[PDB]
Amino acid sequence: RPRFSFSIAAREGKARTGTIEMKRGVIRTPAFMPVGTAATVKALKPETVRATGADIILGNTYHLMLRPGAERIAKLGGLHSFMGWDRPILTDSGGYQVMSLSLTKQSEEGVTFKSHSRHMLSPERSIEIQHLLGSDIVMAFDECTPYPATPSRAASSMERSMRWAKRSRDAFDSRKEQAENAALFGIQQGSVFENLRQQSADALAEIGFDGYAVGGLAVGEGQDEMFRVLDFSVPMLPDDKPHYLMGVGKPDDIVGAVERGIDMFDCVLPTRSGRNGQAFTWDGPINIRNARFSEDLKPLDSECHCAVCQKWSRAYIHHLIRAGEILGAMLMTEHNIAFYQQLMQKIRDSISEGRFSQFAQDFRARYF
Amino acid sequence: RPRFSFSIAAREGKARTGTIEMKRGVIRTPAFMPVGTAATVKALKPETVRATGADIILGNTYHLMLRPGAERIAKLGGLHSFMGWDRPILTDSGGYQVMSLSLTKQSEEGVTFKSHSRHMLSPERSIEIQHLLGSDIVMAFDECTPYPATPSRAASSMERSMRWAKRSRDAFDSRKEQAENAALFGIQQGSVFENLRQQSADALAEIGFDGYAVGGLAVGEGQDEMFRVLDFSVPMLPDDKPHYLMGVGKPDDIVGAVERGIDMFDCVLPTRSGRNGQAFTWDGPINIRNARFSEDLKPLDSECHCAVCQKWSRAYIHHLIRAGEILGAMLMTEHNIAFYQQLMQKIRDSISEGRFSQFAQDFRARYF
Ligand SMILES: CNc1nc2cc3nc(NC)[nH]c3cc2c(=O)[nH]1
Ligand SMILES: CNc1nc2cc3nc(NC)[nH]c3cc2c(=O)[nH]1
Ligand SMILES: [Zn+2]
Ligand SMILES: [Zn+2]
Repeated sequence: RPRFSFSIAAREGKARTGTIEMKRGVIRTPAFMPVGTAATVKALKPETVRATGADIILGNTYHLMLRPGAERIAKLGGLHSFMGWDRPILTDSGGYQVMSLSLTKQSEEGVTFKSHSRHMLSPERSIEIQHLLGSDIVMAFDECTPYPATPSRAASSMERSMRWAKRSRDAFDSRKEQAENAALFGIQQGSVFENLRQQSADALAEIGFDGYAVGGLAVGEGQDEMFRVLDFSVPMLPDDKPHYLMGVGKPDDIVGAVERGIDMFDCVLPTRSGRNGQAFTWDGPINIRNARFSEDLKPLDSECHCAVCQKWSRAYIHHLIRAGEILGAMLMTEHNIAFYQQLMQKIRDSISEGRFSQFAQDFRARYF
Repeated sequence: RPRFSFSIAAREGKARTGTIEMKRGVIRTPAFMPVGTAATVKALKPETVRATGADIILGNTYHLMLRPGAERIAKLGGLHSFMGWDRPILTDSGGYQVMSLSLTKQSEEGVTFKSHSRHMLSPERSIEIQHLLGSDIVMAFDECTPYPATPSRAASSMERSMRWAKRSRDAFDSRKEQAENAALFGIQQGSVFENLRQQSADALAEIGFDGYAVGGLAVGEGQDEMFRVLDFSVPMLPDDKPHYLMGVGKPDDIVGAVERGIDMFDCVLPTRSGRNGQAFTWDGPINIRNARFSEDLKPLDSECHCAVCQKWSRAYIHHLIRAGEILGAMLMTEHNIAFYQQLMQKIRDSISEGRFSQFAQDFRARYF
């Protein structure tokens, strides 16, 4: 395969469906990326992740650089080898988790922080850590602007991000092995302000990336406002490259985002809430800990093709979660990631068949 | 298959190898039974348990009767259906865990206790709970005599156990469906005293069971003393029925026990210590959390055929366990149960080939 090729096979409105071809495999778009925090998609073997239909996973740079360490993973052969996932891996650039999870000192150079011991991240180190991990899709080092932000603060933050975007580009390009085998995505910032989003889009396009993220959303603004910002922001991005909305989201968030032009998603919601007892169903989420499932012999979801729904009942999984059993986390997680992959498959198919608008409407009437 | 048929195919000294045929499957002996505490072998899907080579698992009556409940499991179709294990299940009779895990009041009728809310166990209720769970091999309700015990106390306790053994027999036999489809094992008691062991053996034989456990060991007496007691105790049991040593044990315990006539084993050591970071290897156990494995690319064990050793390194599993990741528990557990099944396979094969004595010696020189 090529280093990177994005092809759009079909369109409906702003929605697109297609493929990203990369050396380690093909990514069907719109894609959902299960999250591998610390070199594991929690409670799943990689074969199980693959079995659910995932084409690519995300790795968190912040966690990895702290434990087990990027240089160590490099010494051991790279993240793919280490965790046993041989398909593409997208790595985040680390700043978002630094600011939300670590003491910190921000500067034009980057950020120094204390592990939750003293560490540094900058455009150059971020890009080098992603290289050491052997990431397929490298994210530019950015600043996710807190919400709400005043226009002045949003602008200052966005401008720094665009300076860091150029630095990220140059660091990536300076490393031949990385530039020849990996892709680099830029991240748009600008909070909820259309002109700042535009300036950011322009800056990123002039630098040039393999793909473009819409950064700075799903940070407390709510779905209405996130959709409003996507409405004007995604058309600013190059049409012929993938559009990634990081940290999103609930099933309806994903559907609405695809309607507005997004091709890629990641979120911990299916894994984390699965361990928390929340199961996604076509009729909306259920909390399996609830007493009403204690004798319910139906599967988590009536239609789901996953192995969990083929084999075990709500009543059993209720018991496991109640009991704090590891197999409960395993089964809930497998189902929820399978459910997300089936959602993405239905989106892809409906776009390919020009019935996505109808799918979105049907999905919503039943889910709610 | 028959309800119950034990065949001995080969003998070496006191060791035997053969098969137990039951309606839900064949059990290769000497057998190791992974423990399913609360309707799950911790951190493993039942298919994974089967993949390691297990033919039968144990279920804990105490835990099940408390959560989710025996009657509830019965309503839902039985333990096999509930947890997704379609092969034989041996259920313990519950007293051992009552006395070690629950406030309690002991009487000739049985034991009342408070869940760790008020519950009762007796020969009759124990046998009924095992029926409700749909157990294949039912254990008589006994009293595991604490160690050390004076001869008087050992005798009093053993005598009660033998009265309870008769009550267990009669309760089992009174339930046609149970008597036609399940087997009943009696448990020998008597602490470390040869004459009490003999009286117990005699009592159990006169009642008549499908199999005989050596109860009251692995309760603090140490291997030397456990082997000494097995030396005289196992020959007292009927030769033509299975001999079960419950709660044993370490690999060397198992080897030594087979040398003395034991055909069946259960223990939490491979599962619990696996989650604790202890991995069994042919060169002895290792603690994977130790820093010396942080960059060790070898599998947990050099020879092990399990899927974990085919695919992941010590260094990765070290990281997972260090990080408290669920996949670490999963992988450690799968390896350790596979290791135990491979140990049992080597024992069976060596007995069948009349080289067990040599295997035991070789095993020991390398393991220690
Ligand atoms: C690593 N860079 C980076 N990560 C993010 C993670 C997010 N996660 C959410 N909601 C869960 N919004 C996010 C925005 C960004 C963002 O703008 N940039
Ligand atoms: C359920 N009846 C019953 N359980 C037991 C469990 C044991 N577990 C150990 N060591 C870990 N010894 C045991 C003895 C008995 C025993 O004599 N009887
Ligand atoms: Zn499912
Ligand atoms: Zn192994």
